[PDB]
Amino acid sequence: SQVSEHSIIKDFTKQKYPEHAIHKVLQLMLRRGEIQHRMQRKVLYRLK
Amino acid sequence: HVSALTQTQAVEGEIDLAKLKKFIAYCRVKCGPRLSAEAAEKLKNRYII
Amino acid sequence: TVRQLESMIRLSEAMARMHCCDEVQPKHVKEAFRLLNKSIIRVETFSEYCRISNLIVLHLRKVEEEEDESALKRSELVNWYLKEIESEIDSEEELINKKRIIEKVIHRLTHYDHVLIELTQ
Amino acid sequence: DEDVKMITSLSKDQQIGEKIFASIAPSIYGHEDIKRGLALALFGGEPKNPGGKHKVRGDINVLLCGDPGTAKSQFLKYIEKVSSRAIFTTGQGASAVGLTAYVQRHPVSREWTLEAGALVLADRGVCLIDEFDKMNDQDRTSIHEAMEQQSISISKAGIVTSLQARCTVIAAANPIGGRYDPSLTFSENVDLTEPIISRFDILCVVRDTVDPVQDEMLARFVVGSHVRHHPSYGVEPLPQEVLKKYIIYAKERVHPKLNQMDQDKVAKMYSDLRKESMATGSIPITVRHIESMIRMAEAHARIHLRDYVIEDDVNMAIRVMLESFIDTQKFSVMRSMRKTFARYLSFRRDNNELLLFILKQLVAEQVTYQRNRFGAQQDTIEVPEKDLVDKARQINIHNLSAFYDSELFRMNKFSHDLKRKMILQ
Ligand SMILES: Nc1ncnc2c1ncn2[C@@H]1O[C@H](COP(=O)(O)OP(=O)(O)OP(=O)(O)O)[C@@H](O)[C@H]1O
Ligand SMILES: [Mg+2]
Repeated sequence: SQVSEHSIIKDFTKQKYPEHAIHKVLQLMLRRGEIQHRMQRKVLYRLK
Repeated sequence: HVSALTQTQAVEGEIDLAKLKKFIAYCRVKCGPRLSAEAAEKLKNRYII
Repeated sequence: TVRQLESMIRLSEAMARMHCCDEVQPKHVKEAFRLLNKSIIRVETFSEYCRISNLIVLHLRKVEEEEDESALKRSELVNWYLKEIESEIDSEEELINKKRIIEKVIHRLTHYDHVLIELTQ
Repeated sequence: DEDVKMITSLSKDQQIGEKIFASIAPSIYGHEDIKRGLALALFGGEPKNPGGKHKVRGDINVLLCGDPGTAKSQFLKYIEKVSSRAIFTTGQGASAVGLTAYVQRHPVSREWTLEAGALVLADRGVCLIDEFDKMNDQDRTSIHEAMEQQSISISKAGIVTSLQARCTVIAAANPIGGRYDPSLTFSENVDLTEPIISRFDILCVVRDTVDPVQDEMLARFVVGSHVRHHPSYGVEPLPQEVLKKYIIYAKERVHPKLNQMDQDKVAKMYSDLRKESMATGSIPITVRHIESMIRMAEAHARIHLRDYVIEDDVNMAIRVMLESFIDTQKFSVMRSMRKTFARYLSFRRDNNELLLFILKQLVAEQVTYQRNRFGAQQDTIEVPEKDLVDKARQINIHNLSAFYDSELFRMNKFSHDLKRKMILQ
């Protein structure tokens, strides 16, 4: 399934977590390969 | 890269390599220190913590 | 590779030496080509499945690359493949059999081979 | 005396660099990028050591990885022929010259000698290693020590020495499975380790792919060479002896100076490269690459006999380093980086070559579709002009008449028909 990065940012900032941590986590997941970008980088999807 | 061609004076107060080498050898050969009890107790407390 | 080309030239020279002719002529070239092909043996295990998978991959990747817009779904892919075949199937029985076959092949590709990815609505 | 004047006159020519690039390896077809890189490798750079503390080498190492039949060894043979001091060795075994120093009684002269490895013998020279993957443990250890420390230590038979190994390393190798895999990184395709790969400034990948026109031309050259030797872009390459004299003169009397570098552009480009490398999420760039760029820049300034570095050499080194860095990435990352960095990679490029690449990609797609569906190829290949125009617009190119009239269009036996607005091959 797909999730928009803006949705994740909003959800975690409402929890008052820093945005840099979320960005780093997304980058690490990209390195591992679980997260992939769609045709537009606004929405990501999950692989394994 | 630019300054390597002209002057080996990057920092004002660098110790010359020969001087630094000789000074290190001098200090190593000359004397040898040991701790103090007042500092020793503080070190013990910090290590336990 | 190019080593096969050099081997072909050597075999042509060998044929010319055998027949004592003074030049390499197309008969020797044809014979060397024939022998080198007959020496090569094809692996036996399938071709139709691979061809269908390659066609599906080509279509999906062309869709992805040509547009920054939205893409199609599984039903759209099946309908597109059937529309393309339309000129190749003459009866309804063959059409429905091929539809079942392609649906099973697509399921195998998406779930077993993991080549194609599936997403929810 | 007059040779120096001839060298200066050749330097006065504005296109000496392209002449030198095309002068390398007359007997090998294609692989122009490899020849361009070998040009910088041969000409070299300049070591720098502020005081006796920070040593930075000027030798540009080259690594080649190729599928069988790509003629990797012929490049090494040519380099050995041209180079004034070049040593050749193979890692498979039974080499005429070893890769490790040892003390022994020579079989012929019957004398007690210290025979240093090929690395020591090539002081201020070139060392060539064939079959790089087949090397055993000792050879790998010695190569790592000689590349990272630039000195070889010996402790054998009561002899303790350190010897200088200021040499340039050029190596050739084959992939692990026997064929290069575009879906895997360079490190995953090669038996070597990451620390060894990190030493090399330039990495080249030679992948074999079935192109009918290129295969036809290569076969034509091979058969022509065989027939000739029976017992019974560049305007003109320089003579080999003239090239040798130019190389010697440039090495002896050319010392380019970096007193005109532009730090702002370099810093901005480095920041952007690191940013997008982290955005993709694999193999980020590091400062080392910049150093290589500078060295390559120096090499370019040594080609034109320039005593000072200008922006042209910097941009060419940028292009070379970016190509080397991108080519080692896997499919998706490589494609994204190539699309995003099209600004820098297009320095002194040819638009006609890019259009030819687009046409070849479209032709390959059509041929693959035909082979998969029909089960066999058709007698003709055709492609609409509209797709080519659209892709050129995507690359910001709006006119193609010069491409139609270009020699590259005719060389690949393409034709354009206005009666149908089509391209035929
Ligand atoms: N572009 C080319 N121009 C001329 N000859 C070529 C070219 N490509 C391949 N060859 C020829 O192909 C043959 C293959 O042998 P070669 O030693 O050059 O291979 P190699 O690439 O070193 O292979 P290996 O990976 O097995 O070590 C040689 O005779 C070489 O002349
Ligand atoms: Mg070889």
